[PDB]
Order: sequence, then C-alpha cells, then structure tokens
Amino acid sequence: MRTYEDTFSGQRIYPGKGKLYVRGDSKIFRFQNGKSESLFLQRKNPRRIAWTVLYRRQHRKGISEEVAKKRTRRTIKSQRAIVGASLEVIKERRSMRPEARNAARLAAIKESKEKKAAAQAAKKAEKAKNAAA
Amino acid sequence: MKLNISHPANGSQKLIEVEDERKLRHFYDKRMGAEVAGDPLGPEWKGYILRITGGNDKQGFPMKQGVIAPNRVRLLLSEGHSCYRPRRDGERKRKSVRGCIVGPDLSVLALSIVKQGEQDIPGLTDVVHPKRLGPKRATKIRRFFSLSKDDDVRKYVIRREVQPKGEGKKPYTKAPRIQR
RNA sequence: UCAUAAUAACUUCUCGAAUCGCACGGCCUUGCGCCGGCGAUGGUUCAUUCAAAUUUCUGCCCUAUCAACUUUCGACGGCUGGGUAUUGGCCAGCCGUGGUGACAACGGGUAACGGAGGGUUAGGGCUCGACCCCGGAGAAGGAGCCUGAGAAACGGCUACUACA
RNA sequence: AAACUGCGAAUGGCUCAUUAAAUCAGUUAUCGUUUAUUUGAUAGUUACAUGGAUAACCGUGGUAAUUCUAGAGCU
RNA sequence: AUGUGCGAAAGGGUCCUGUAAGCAGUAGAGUAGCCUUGUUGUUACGAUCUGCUGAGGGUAAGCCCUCCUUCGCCUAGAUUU
RNA sequence: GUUAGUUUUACCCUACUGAUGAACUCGUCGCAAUGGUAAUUCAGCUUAGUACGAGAGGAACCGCUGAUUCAGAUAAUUGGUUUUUGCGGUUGUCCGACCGGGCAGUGCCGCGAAGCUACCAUCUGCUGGAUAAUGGCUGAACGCCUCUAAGUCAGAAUCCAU
RNA sequence: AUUAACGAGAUUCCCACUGUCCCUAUCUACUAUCUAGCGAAACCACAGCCAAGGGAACGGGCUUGGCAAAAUCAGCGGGGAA
Ligand SMILES: [Mg+2]
Repeated sequence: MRTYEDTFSGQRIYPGKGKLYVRGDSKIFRFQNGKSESLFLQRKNPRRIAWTVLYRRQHRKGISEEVAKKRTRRTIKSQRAIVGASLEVIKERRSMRPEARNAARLAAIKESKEKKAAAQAAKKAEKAKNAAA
Repeated sequence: MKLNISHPANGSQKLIEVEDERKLRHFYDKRMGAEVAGDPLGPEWKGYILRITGGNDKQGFPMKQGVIAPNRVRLLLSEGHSCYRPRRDGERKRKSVRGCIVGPDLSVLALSIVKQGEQDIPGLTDVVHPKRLGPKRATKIRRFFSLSKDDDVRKYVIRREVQPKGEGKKPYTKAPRIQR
C-alpha cells in the first residue's frame, strides 16, 4: 500500500480518501478533503492560510535543527604501494636518518669540484694551443 | 539488480548480483553522500559501513548531486556540471537527470567501503592493487621522501623498467621529468 | 573644460614576467661564486593599420475612384536621472502644445534589392538591370541567449508553430 | 600515437523573400565612440622559487537505440 | 423493586471553524504640537502587522468513555382476570 | 386559409394500498393448508486463420473475463442538501464609544459535521420433477416393412415444485 | 408597391443562462394529523363482492357457479353508465 501528502495543505492521505485533480498543463494535484480543494480553486494563497503546514514552517513554529558536517569531515586514510618498487623498498628509501645520506654528499660535491677543476685546466690547455696555433 | 562494489584502500573493484528485494529494503530513503551500516546484507559483511556514491537507471541515465526527487527531471546544464561535456565553448544543452533519492527503480547501484569488519570479502579485500605513477613535481619528492631544503632532490626519482623488443636487448629505464 | 602638470582623498580593484629555445663567454676570495648575448611568448598607456557604429547636403517608377495626417499606450520640445562602447524622446518622472501638407503630406499597387551598367540610335530619348564588381538583407516562420575584440551566428544552443 | 592548453571557426560560397527617404549614390562629421591582430615607442617606491585539482592512462559498468556517459586509483 | 440501576451536571476522547478579549512592541504609510533639538528626542492621532495563540468558541439534541469526579431518585397509585 | 378565447365538486358506498381489534387466563418457542413469485440479453480472449472451399472468404460446444435492461438492500469512501442559524467575513440602521448584541419573515457570502440520499456511489440475484415439437429402441396388424397399435428412451427460455 | 421610428401583436434562427429534461434528492414555514371548544352543505327508490348466461342487444338484485366471520383509522381516484 502507499500514502500521499496533500499538495495544498500537507496533510497525510491514506488510500481511498480525497481526490486527484489534473490541471490543463499536465500537473497533478491531490487534496485530502473538500476544504483544501475548495480553497485552491478560488486562487487563494497557501502562504497566508494559518493552519497550513507550509505556513507553520515558514513562520518557524515548534521545530529545531540538526547538523553532522564535522563528523564526516574527519575521514582520512593511509598511503598505498607504488609500482616503482616494492612497498618495503619504497619505505627504506627514507627509513635511514641523516648520516649516510650526508656522507655521500661530500663525495658528490668533491666529484663535482674535480670535474670543474678539470674543465678549467682543460680550458687553459685549450686556450694555450689556440694561441700557439 | 546489480551492485558494483569498489574498495579505494586496496584499489580493487567487483560487481555482485543480488536478487532479494527484501535484502535491499534498508535503503530506499538514503541520499547521496550519507553513511549506512552494511551489516544486514549478510553474516560475512558484519561490522561494515558503506558510502552511497551513485547508480544507473534502467534506461542508462545517471543521478546528479543536489536534486532532491525520486523521479527524473530535465534541467539546463552549463559548464562544470557532472554529466555533460560540451563540444564548443559556451554551449548550454537541456538534458534529463535522475534525482538524489534512492528507490526500487534503479538498475545498478554502487558503493564504497569506509570501515571494515572482522570477516574478509572473498574477492575484494584479499587482493591489493598498487598505484600507477609516482610524483614528478619538485615539492612532491621532498615531502614524499622527507628530504630537507638542500638534500639534492633530483637524484631520488622513482623510475620504471622497460624492455626493448629488439633481439631481446638488455632493458633500460624510464623517468618522470622533474618540473619546476 | 585640449595635451600635460600640481593638491585632498578613495577602491570586495587591476598592471609592473614564479614563462620557453639556442649558443659557452669573461673575472678571483676557487665558490656547486659574480657578471654577460641573441630569440619566442606575454604586458599598462599612447600612436598607426585592417576597420566598425552612428551622421550633414541633394537625388527614386504608377496612382486623387487616396485630401488632410500624427498624440489612447511619445506625437514636436525643455529639465533631472537611468541605460549603452558613446550622442539622441532610446527609456523613467515633471512641464509647455506642438510637428507635416496642393512645391502633392498620409494611404494604396509594384509580375521592386540599390548602383557601376546592358539593348537600340543624327541630336534629344525609350526600355531592361535575379545574375562574375561595390553596398544591404536571409538561412522553414518568429522570438531569446552563452563564449569572444568581433554573432542577436543557424554546416551554435532554448521554446512554440508547420513538416518529418 | 592519444590528450590538456592556445587560435580560427564572425572569412569564404548561395539567393533576392521582405523593403518607396527605407536600402543606395556622390559628398561631409566623430571637439559624440569601440577595436583581437600588425607596426613604433613605453612601466625604480621561501625570491637558488609558493598551493590544491583535473586529462591522457590500468581496471569494474548501464541502455535495442548517439560524436550519451556513470562510480573507483595516479599525475 | 438495591442495580454492571435511572437522571442532571462535569472531566477526557473524536470531530467543525481558523488564531478570541486584554496587554505590550526599537513594527506601521504620516499629520499636528512642545523643546535642553535627538543616531528611536518625547506628546497627541493612526486601517494594519508581530508575541502571549493550531489559540478561543461549539460538540448529541438519533457521537464515545468515566465503580476508579459530584449531586439526586427507589420495593408505589388506579383498573381488570 | 389565419389570429385571440374561464376545463367546477369527493368527507358518502364499494374496490385497492396499509394500520388497530372483543370472545376461550397471560406469555415464549414452532408447523405450514392456501395465495404470490424473477431474472434477461450481449460483448471480448481461446477454440481458429482451424473444419468447409480452386480461391475470395469463413463457423460452432466446453473454458475464462466483463457489459445492457430489471429486482432487493446498504452509507466506510465521492457528490448533493444547511435552521447545527456551528465558526468566520461583511452592508444599512439601533443600543453614547470598545467588547457583546437586536432588526432587515433564514440580511448576504465561505467552510460546514450528523441524518437522508444517487447505475452520480457500493454489495447480492438457487436447482429438482413432468412434458410438447422432434429424433429413437423392441414390435404386430399386413409371411416383408414400420417411433405406436400394447410397452419404452432422450428432450425446449414450456408446466409444477424447491 | 416599398417604408426609418414605434408594439404586454403572430412566426423562424443564433449567443449567454438555467431541475424543461437524462433522474431524481434534500431543507424551511402553514395545513393535512391527535386533543379541548364550536360545528354546517351537496346528495339519498331499497341498498351496496364477483364470472358467464339470457334480457330493452354493457346487472348490485334474475338463473347457474365462485364463495362467505363482529366493530373500525389514514390515503386513493376503477365503478356506482356519480
Ligand atoms: Mg486465408
């Protein structure tokens, strides 16, 4: 079985009660009883009818509020394995602390310094032969 | 009816057939983006909470966040909306979309796991899928591998392995082209 | 009351390069130091070009069995504002009573897009011009709009009508 | 390859339905306005570098029907 | 004719109408006064609006419940077999 | 040929529809002589593109679901009715003003329960016996034949009962 | 022979409207109704159940049958060739 809500006045409707009215432009209205139907056909406004459910809600009479936004905003999860390498391999790329990493840096800069000095030495040799030419 | 279940943690997807209308009476009032307890689905699903992501109508039409109705409605879509890709800058097409209230009409539903239980799913939580591509912007490597401001970030680039099809030649490597 | 400058202020308030390619250079504290060339793409304002929109003067075929027309709900003007990229009865309020006409207004017909021009000839003319060039309008009939410097666009969208 | 971003798609081509100071022709004005692009000038009042998404992409779908598209994981 | 009695009020339920009288207001299109002249300056008048208010009124006369709300009445009078 | 022109009385007797009632003490529960009698027609699906027929065409019983005319009831829902003069709005006048009221034979308008009510709403409408027309069985008269002469079977919206 | 205006004159069609109708239902006042008081008239051969018959050719009375139980109240319009 099913139940419906009055279009004009918001009252509940069980099966068998009320009627269904179809307007010219294919819009279907339901009325719980004669009082709702008669008022609607006189072009009255529901907003100004004191006993309507919409009128009560519009004037905020007897109802409160609820919220749960900040509850669903705490959803955070964990990281996942990349395809670059094994997940355990990925972690150990930064498991170690800064000793071994620092030690490599001195060797690397020394390699960089050595190449620069060789370039300067090679350039001086290249300059000398060019002048000699 | 058909269900398409996905698991973002392990990154896996499966689809399950359900034929008992009595089993799915527990929704049919839930909206988009809400929480629900998946326990009444069955015994192996005890201790689960699900998130409702979306579904497909019997005709094939999808649902759109923000329209409160159990039926489907026509609207005037614009740029940035969810179920339309314009073919030219500034187009606006009128289409039909399904409301955000679940009902017995939908043809396929889809759900995601938010918190597991004690039992395991025979096809979903037993296999895990890795990510597909690592980071390539400069700030991402430093924060990812926890290096400091002066730790030669360029060296630590995750690389893939590719094999040339030519006479089984020794494979080589591929890299992400650090930017900025 | 132009160009330009000075003073007092203001702004959900902008712009003044977190951008890309080639070359490989010069200095002395020798530091992963400082300086240095030619291009591409952009950027506020002024000037120019392709323009666009309005606009002054004069010029159109037949008809009186069309003689008085325009202002209810702008018709002629004044004032204060709104709106547009800008002027304007373009629009909103208040106030005057005007504007055109026998030198043919207003209305009706056109098997009427306009012009450069075609056909025929003593001179004067008569007639045609949808059509290769210039200008205007339209994409079945009406209206409405997004993007952009530029559209009331239709090999773009929205609704009705008639077809399908 | 594919795809995001930029530009053009408002030019061309066709036709003459409507229109009688309307379009159009010669000749004037913008001290009454807009202008991408082209050309020439032009801007002293963490800084070895800042932040989140999204496409392409792997893999799971719906409808007899379309240059329809959904939800999950990267940049 | 002592009763799960009869009657009159009352309370509750269910229905009909649609927010009472009174008081108050930093509400109210403005007009007329009085001044120390005001961020609402007050005094007079003012359809209507907002709050106390889904409130007030009616409810069996052929609606329902009440031993557990109150007050009353009662083993007759006459005629006939 | 045309136009305008008064339509009287029932309370009596009987007939009919209903409602009381004296005699054998007052009551409760029953039987049933007699009188009355009631249901009707159509459509759709399947049988069926079948039987029949060269073709074109084109049926019927059983089964299922509905509908037309008629009859007897009922009011949960829908509609009608409003003196519930119940609640509200409003015109004129009268009670000095507000509140609360009178009058305008029910001032007027909106909503309106209860009761009554509508194929304008809802429910329901049975099967036994004997027969007519007709088709038959056994069988003479009249060695054969024959539904009839003796006997007998089936049988209609008919007749009589339930 | 035409004819503007006029008409409680006769006739036909159209728009609006409606219980005239499909198809009937409900409400109000005054009677009808019962009681106390008052209280007539028309009319009347005798009277008052039918079917068939014959008869002055359509009987309440005759012939043959059907039947048949005191006293009464509200309506009704077949008959008494009322
Ligand atoms: Mg055939």
